Amino acid sequence: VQYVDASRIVIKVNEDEMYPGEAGIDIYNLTKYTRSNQNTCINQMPCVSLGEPVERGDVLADGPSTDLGELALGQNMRVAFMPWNGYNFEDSILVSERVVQEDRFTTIHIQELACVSRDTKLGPEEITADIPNVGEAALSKLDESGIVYIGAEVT
Amino acid sequence: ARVTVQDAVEKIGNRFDLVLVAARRARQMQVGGKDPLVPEENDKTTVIALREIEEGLIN
Amino acid sequence: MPYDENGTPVDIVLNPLGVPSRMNIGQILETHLGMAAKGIGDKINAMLKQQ
Amino acid sequence: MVEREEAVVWDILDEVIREHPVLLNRAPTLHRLGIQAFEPVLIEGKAIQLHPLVCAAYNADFDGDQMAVHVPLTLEAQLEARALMMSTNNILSPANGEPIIVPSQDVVLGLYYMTRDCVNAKGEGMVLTGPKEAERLYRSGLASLHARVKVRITEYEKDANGELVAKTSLKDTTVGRAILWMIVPKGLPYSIVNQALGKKAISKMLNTCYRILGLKPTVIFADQIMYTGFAYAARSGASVGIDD
Amino acid sequence: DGAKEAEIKELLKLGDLPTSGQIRLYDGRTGEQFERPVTVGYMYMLKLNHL
Amino acid sequence: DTDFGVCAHCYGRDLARGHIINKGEAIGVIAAQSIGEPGTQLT
Amino acid sequence: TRVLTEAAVAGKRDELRGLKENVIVGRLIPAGTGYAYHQDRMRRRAAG
Amino acid sequence: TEFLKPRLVDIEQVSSTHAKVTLEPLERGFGHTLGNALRRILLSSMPGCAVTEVEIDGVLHEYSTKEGVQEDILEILLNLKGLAVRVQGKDEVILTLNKSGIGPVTAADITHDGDVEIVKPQHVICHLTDENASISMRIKVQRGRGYVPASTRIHSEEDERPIGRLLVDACYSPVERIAYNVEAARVEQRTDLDKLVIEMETNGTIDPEEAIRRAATILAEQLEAFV
Amino acid sequence: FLKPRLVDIEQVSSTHAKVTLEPLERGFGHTLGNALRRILLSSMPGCAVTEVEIDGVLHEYSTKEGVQEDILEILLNLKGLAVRVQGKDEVILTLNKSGIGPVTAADITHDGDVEIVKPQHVICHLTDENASISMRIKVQRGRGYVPASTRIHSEEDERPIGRLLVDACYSPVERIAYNVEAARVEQRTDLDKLVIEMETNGTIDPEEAIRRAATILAEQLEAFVDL
Amino acid sequence: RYIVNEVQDVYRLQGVKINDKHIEVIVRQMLRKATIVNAGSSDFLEGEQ
Repeated sequence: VQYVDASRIVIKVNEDEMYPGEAGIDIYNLTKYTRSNQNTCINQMPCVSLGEPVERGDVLADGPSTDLGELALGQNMRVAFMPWNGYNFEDSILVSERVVQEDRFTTIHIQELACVSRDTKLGPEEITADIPNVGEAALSKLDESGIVYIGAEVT
Repeated sequence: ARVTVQDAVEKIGNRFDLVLVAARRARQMQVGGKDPLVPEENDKTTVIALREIEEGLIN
Repeated sequence: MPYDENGTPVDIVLNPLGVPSRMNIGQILETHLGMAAKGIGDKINAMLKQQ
Repeated sequence: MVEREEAVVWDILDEVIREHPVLLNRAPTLHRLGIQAFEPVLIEGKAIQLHPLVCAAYNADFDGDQMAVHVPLTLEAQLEARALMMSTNNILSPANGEPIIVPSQDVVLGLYYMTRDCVNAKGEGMVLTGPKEAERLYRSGLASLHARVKVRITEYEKDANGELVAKTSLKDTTVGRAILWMIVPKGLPYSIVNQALGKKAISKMLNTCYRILGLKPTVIFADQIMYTGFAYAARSGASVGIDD
Repeated sequence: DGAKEAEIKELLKLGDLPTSGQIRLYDGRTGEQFERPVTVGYMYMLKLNHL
Repeated sequence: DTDFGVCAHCYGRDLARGHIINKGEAIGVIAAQSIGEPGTQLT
Repeated sequence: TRVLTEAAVAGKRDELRGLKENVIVGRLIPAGTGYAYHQDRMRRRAAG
Repeated sequence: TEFLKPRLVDIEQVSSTHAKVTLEPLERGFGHTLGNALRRILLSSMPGCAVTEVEIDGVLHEYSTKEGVQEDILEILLNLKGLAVRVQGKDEVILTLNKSGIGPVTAADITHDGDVEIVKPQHVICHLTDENASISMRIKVQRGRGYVPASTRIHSEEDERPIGRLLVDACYSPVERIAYNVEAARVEQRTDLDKLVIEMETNGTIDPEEAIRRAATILAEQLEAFV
Repeated sequence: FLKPRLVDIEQVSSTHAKVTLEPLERGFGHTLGNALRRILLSSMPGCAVTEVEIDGVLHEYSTKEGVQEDILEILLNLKGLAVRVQGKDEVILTLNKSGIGPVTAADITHDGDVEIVKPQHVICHLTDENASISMRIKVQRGRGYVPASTRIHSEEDERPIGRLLVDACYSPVERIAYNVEAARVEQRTDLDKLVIEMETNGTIDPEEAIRRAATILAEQLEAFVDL
Repeated sequence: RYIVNEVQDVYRLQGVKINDKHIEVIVRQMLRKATIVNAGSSDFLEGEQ
């Protein structure tokens, strides 16, 4: 591996398999916390650390529901079988506060909100750049353009 | 302790005329027309008229 | 959490009443080998902290 | 004030809910037994809780039953909820005169483990005069919940014109059945509860308590049962065995 | 033709586990041992996307 | 003998209740649902 | 539209004696809790 | 770090049957650390008094016949096991019961000592039927802690070698039914705390509220070494 | 009731230790056992990094060109960092590093109060040399588990896009069990010894914690002595 | 009485026990109209209430 980052996987390839035509190296840009079909966070994660060669047809990155090239759907831990004060009634499972206290079991749902605009026959639509009858609070979160700064939190 | 109204259906047996009677007494209680006579304990007025059904002074 | 002879808190509690009906037998066998996959880990871990 | 989530209006929230009943309903419901009423309880969360055994009435498991819980605004509907639509009143099916709700299963194995006979019994032979010290024997841990104990159950029977006649009797019962008396209202006799308790036994069991003693005893009795059903279900211990 | 009884038992007894895999746990709210040790272990989960 | 309806007697008492059927209790609709309730069950 | 014709030409005077009817007009049926309600109402109609 | 101070203790009280100590505030796991701890105390160890052993001077058995009482001698033992008695400046006192005559006998015949504190003399023991029947029994009340079943720690009087001491179980804890009831409470904007409602019932000697502070004094004992 | 007292507290490691009390009575080893476990699992002075403002990173869903792991994962390793403090209830550290290498819990600007239990805990790796990362680590001390979700109503106005907030998990303990056995006193019917096993991340001392537990239990004795 | 026997038997294949009161009001419903036989007042064959 030549330059392992989180967003890129630069491989300094061995010459016995490196192309005798314009040398060559392996660059792989990993999907970064993007949106999926089910609006769930998909992110290829760099498993191979810096300072380690690889085999041909081997792996460099994992993805969600997968770990170190192994299909990991959920998580496994200490389970016991006993009807405990109705907390296992009909379908009910009883869980230790530890899971949410660790949040090793949390899903990140990212949402894409398309903004329609651009020229109507009655007014050449711009992306605001100014909001009437309200304060500068609506713009202290936006810029001169009217686009909210990357890194905020809405609700 | 109150949880069932077996007692109430016994007095005004049509189970729906019960609804009629108690409801109206509840509103006289709402409006300061009157006030509760049979001691209440945070009960909304529908429930209080129902106490007057079990005591039997009002039906 | 119900604890064993050692004091390890359990994480999940399920209903035993569904085993005979639903007939989830392979489910419990994987539980024991899963407990065995961690049982051997228990050996390693202790003796590995001892260096 | 609610904009600031001010504690004041949450107390006024207490004034508009603590005795203001609600109606409940599910979408897939096709029957009238699927529309019932209860009293609200302020639970901090996002999901509508319920009394376990009533789910069988709605025929609602835990597979995604989204309920639309309605609010009786008018005086009429509020009383109508607590009247005919009260859970504790429609304890019979309009199809047949049998108790609509039968104790599911978790509850019953708990009491199967209550009234139960096992040959190896710790304290198998002692005597008690009160089901309350029976509590002090198993909930403490010194005795088993199966020991064949001779106890004096001074059971009662409304053989009078409404009065429960006093009749003394001693039974070769098990520890759990003595504790089962702490559950069983006087009016209901110990003879019916000197049985291993099955799903069908406990079915007609609640029905007899109704035809005999009444509805009120039965309602708050089944209530007792629910708590202790799941209670000793935990106290049960024995759950599943590969060796079996 | 997967893991058999004596095969899973060979692994349980290679760690620190008994034949039955029914370990002695005490009540999480009290401390009294659940009569006839409860069957325990590690099960693998699966969370459907129903939130 | 009651036209445009039924008498409490000819009906009875059985329902969720166990008492005399009321004048105002529309048996029509409840009959409908309780015969079609086991509809999902019939095969 | 069938119903239009069906009762329009006959001018069938149905005094709101059915449940379904009572509900589309949003009024208490002469049964249940509207029993004694419409009891006063029925002897107040064409009678008194 | 922040701490809470227990306030608003709405004591729902009824003379002697039960006291229900409503009280706030309890974060997740405190109506537990306390409620179960109390029921543990009330079923296993509560320094009180009770009858340890009773020798029926008449017929030394419990399944045999004593023509005088319609109840059996075994039923007589039941009666004994549950009587709320409480000695004070003594570890053990022996008393006597002497009744003769036709009638349902009350507990007004057992000797009242400066130590012996029979709370309810109206307590009907044995139902004496036809003809006098000179029954006499030596009831042995002792000071104990919790509950001691006469079966492992037995005395060598006339029961281990001879047969005559119809040993009873000493209900040292003057309680009947114990049950903690945790429920969702709220400190206005706060998430759900627990409004611990403790339904506790005592038989007669000790009154509900004093028992709560008596056990509290015993709980004080338990951590005096720290704070 | 004869009072309990601590015998030698078994201090073996920083990770785990065992407090031990000899003079316990009949069943009180079980009694206080579960009782105190609730205490040691809820009201516990723990430390937890809460705010991590970063030099170049705006949102924890980015990757600084130079750092190895994703920023969100690096922050979960910060949740996995065990540190105890002494006076300050709020303190900020500063990670200053540039050069290829695993950054353990030593390279941070270690404050006098700030004290890591195991400085060998690598948090993140660096793959580039000319990668200057400077981040302020705002850690505070409270108790129990407090998520930024429950704290988002106040929010403290986080308009400045550089503020990253992770969960404040003030939980020192990890695995608690208690060892009950026959106390070997030479003159008494029975007593119980209690060797309370406590597993820790390695930040709060056993006896310090038990006196705190007694203090919390002290508040909890107040009301029940005064009905 | 014939049909209530039969259909109830269907409920026997379902094991459900439902009181025929409801099934019989429905039978009454299906017989609420009747073909007149005698003439004189209205018709000689009117399917009427």
